[PDB]
Order: sequence, then C-alpha cells, then structure tokens
Amino acid sequence: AAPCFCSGKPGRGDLWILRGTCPGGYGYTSNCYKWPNICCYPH
Repeated sequence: AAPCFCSGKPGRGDLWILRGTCPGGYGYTSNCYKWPNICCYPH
C-alpha cells in the first residue's frame, strides 16, 4: 500500500480509499484521513 506520507510522519503510510475508518482486523490504530480516501498508520 501507498508510500503516502501522513501528517507529522515522513516515510509512508497505506493509502486506503473512501473509508471513514480503517479495518479493525488489520492492526492499525493511528491513521490520517483525506476524504474521499485515507492513508493509514502505523507505518
């Protein structure tokens, strides 16, 4: 998933698409949100 950076966080995160929240089964907890998509942390 994307190299897409988050706010405060260099490097990368996963680009998720038009989700208001990230899947709970994956392992995230930290994410940054950019409708109509998202990228998700940790990375």
